[PDB]
Amino acid sequence: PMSLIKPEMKIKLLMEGNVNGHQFVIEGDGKGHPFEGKQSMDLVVKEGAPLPFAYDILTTAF
Amino acid sequence: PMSLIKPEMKIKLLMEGNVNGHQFVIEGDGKGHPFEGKQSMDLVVKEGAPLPFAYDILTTAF
Amino acid sequence: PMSLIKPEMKIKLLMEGNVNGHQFVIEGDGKGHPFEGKQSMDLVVKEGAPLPFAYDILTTAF
Amino acid sequence: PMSLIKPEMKIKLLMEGNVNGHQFVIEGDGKGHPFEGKQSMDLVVKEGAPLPFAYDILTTAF
Amino acid sequence: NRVFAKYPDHIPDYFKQSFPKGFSWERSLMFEDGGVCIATNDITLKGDTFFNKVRFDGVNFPPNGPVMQKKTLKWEASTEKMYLRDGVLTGDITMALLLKGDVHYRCDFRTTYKSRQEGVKLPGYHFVDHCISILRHDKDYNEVKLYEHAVAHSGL
Amino acid sequence: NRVFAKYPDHIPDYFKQSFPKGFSWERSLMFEDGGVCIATNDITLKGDTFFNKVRFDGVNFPPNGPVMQKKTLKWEASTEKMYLRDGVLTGDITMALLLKGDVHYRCDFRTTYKSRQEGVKLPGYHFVDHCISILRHDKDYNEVKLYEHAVAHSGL
Amino acid sequence: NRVFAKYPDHIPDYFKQSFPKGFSWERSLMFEDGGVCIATNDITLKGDTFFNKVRFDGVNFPPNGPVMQKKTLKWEASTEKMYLRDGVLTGDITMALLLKGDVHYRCDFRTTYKSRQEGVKLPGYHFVDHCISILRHDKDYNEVKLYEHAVAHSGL
Amino acid sequence: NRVFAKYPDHIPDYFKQSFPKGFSWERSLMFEDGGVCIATNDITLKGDTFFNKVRFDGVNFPPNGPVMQKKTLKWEASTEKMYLRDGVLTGDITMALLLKGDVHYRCDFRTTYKSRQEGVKLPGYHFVDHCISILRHDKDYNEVKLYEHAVAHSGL
Ligand code: NI
Ligand code: NI
Ligand code: NI
Ligand code: NI
Ligand code: NI
Ligand code: NI
Ligand code: NI
Ligand code: NI
Repeated sequence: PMSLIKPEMKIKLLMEGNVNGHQFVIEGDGKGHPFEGKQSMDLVVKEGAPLPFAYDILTTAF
Repeated sequence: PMSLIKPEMKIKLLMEGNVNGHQFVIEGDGKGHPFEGKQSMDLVVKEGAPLPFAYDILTTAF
Repeated sequence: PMSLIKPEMKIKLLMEGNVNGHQFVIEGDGKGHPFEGKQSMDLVVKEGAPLPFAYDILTTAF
Repeated sequence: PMSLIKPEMKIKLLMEGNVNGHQFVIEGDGKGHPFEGKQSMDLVVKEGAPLPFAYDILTTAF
Repeated sequence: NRVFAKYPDHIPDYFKQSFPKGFSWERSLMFEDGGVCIATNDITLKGDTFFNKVRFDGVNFPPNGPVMQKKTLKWEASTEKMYLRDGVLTGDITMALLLKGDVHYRCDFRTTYKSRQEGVKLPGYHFVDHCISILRHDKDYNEVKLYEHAVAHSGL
Repeated sequence: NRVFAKYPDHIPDYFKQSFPKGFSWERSLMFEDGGVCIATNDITLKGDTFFNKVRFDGVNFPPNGPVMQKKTLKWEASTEKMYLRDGVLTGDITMALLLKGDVHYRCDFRTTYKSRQEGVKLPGYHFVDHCISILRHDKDYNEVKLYEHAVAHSGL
Repeated sequence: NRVFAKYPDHIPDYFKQSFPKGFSWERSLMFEDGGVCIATNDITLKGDTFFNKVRFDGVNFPPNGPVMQKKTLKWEASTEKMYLRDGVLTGDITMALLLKGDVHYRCDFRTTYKSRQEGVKLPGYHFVDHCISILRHDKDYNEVKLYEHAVAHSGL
Repeated sequence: NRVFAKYPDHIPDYFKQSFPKGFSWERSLMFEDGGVCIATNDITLKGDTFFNKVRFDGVNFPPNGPVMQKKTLKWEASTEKMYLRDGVLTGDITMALLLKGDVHYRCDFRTTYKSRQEGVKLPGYHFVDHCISILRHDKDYNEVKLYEHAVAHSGL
């Protein structure tokens, strides 16, 4: 394939999870520069707030 | 606690899963003898049939 | 093979080891009942005494 | 410590080993450039030749 | 559901003590070829019936491996080692699936059990022998008859 | 989403080639104290927006461990090793969380990537450096600003 | 020395068959905190005496860990799972050391056994229960009285 | 011998600081098919020559596996993650051997480094890129020319 991905892209995300029995839902809205290898996102806990565990374990999954 | 569990008990089960991307739902109806350490169950695939992976990986989860 | 191992047998042992940099030598003299699945042994540290680590990690190796 | 290690250094090595029951001894004579992060060595099997396993498993140990 | 395990009088039965409130468990299944599964079950009781809300997720199974190619025959019997880890009852098991061709495929199990019943007496280090078997099934396993036998003991 | 990784011309970019159909990934996170997580993401494209359907499950974390006690500070930067396992692009990583008290907590990652686009050119063994960071967050992390920088390379 | 294990008639006894030529074994001990040990033993027979040439190497034990700080009390009893791996008799075990403070320290064992005797009949998948104990010892363990009881079985 | 690694000024060089007294290291090599190796090296210095006393032990390699069947081609380049574990400098690595048939064989490395020199300044979490290669060898590898290039960095 000859990629048509643009230098600027947007990102929409929905995460449903459960850690040690704690259910939660997190929504994400972000954007990034595919060819620069950089991206950023605003994450909001919609269900299960406040999370009773380290948020860091979730970050690479967004 | 002083257990009131009886020598004969019934079992109802609902499993929702996903293996290597394959989603499925399995319903179970069984019974057992708690004090003899024995149980049996009738399992039926309600969604995702036929399963594309070894059923054995699921059995200890019922 | 048709085993000629007797109900009573003797045991001689020599262990040379190094744990976390600590060198040691242990000699063992014991006996056992092969068909009963039981054995016992007298172990003596010949070099490296006193051991600076838990003796337990070595026991299944005798 | 304020390192007095030179840009050019020599290396002498003696490896005694046993893999899956096969005993061997390898001697090494090399040199390297510590500040360049580069080194090379001539290795010779002195005992246990020819090795019955992949030489590669040993290389990072020299 | 470890409630279905024969416990001798000298070993506290964490599971039969866990009612009427019930208990839940979480399990990781780590297969030798990279496959990883997570299973959870929330067990409740209504009348004389145990209800099970189970979730099963598996990833990283090689496409041509025994799992995705359906080459397993059965789980061999096993012995679960029960003990407390940071105050939580845990069961570790050396599991193995017998495959066609007369070879084995290993999987390591770790199950954590959490009771919702107050005042439960915790057991010490012990064992639970298991034997799970598919008694019968139709061609594609759409219908399966499962059975398990388990007995707790103190080893020796 | 590995689409956001700077790939040099000499290394086939499995991810940017995976469109418009998209791709999905599965990941196992094995923590040194027994915690095990499974994460999956199905990535699709609509217009200029990537959509992500993510599922995250974690079990067996010690109740007094750094994860359940929220004692982590950040993931250290990392280098993912990319290669094919039984024909599937796989990324293995030696990950580590920095904890309060200036100590580290290790986690091993294995991610499998599966494209839905036909004719994708597969890459050979290579690496992808990563650095993920929480730029800012509110007290309970109900609101988090996340950022990642990734660069693929051939090592040396 | 698995020769010292009670084997029932229905399970081939790989060890008692391995004489007069003898057998050897190799073992990896993987402790949960990073400690790794390798032990080997070449067992021979002369008269009615078994001779053991043992080598034991251990590395990566944390300096303040239970091993280097001598905080272990005993190994709990265990059940070894015996099976063939690429034609070699192998025993995998979920081992645990009881520590001071009433907590456990896990170690995974894998032992491979290799007979030098020709025509040995190989057993199928089975189990060997074990219980090893230090009956007594002097202050620094320079002198130790060791004992083991082992019984092979078919589970269930 | 990590002395042979290019360290930038902003990262304390544990190894070049370890002289004239020297340092030693211990390493566990855990292969994905069960093979386990332990390697140790005591490094000393006399004049301008580093002396290495190395021990290497390997067990549990499947007889028909890539190691015992000599099917390896080379180690791929790698990136070692350096950090302190209970006060000891440790390096964890996701290693991989390229095999004949264009497939990979994984091995996990954990090396602990211990200096004998007093007052050594410890580095923080960092990385060391590596590339080891057999430049040439005779038929049976009785004679081998080895080479390594290593560079420390802060990732990102
Ligand atoms: Ni093209
Ligand atoms: Ni009571
Ligand atoms: Ni015969
Ligand atoms: Ni100074
Ligand atoms: Ni059948
Ligand atoms: Ni903060
Ligand atoms: Ni005592
Ligand atoms: Ni060559």
